Amino acid sequence: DVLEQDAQIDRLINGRLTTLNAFVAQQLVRSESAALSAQLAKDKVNECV
Amino acid sequence: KAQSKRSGFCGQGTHIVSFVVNAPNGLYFMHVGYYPSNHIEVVSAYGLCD
Repeated sequence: DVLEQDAQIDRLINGRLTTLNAFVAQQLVRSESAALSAQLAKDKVNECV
Repeated sequence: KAQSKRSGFCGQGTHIVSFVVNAPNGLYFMHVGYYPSNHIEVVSAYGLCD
């Protein structure tokens, strides 16, 4: 009934939240790398092109 | 250090002079950029000979 359901749901929810935090951290790293690369691309257009 | 002879990534448009001021946790950068703001069209001759 309720007692077993709450326990199993709680552990699953906590694991999903930690996994989501790891996914968010990867997205933040990807966005930071993209910002640096975008500045390099702008510099190439400004001088080489 | 140098107004010209480098691509103007630091200063938008043609760059004449730049002034730097202290900022909290960093340095603020101020630059001077010329903007044409007008367009007049005239025929161009590529050199002359004689």
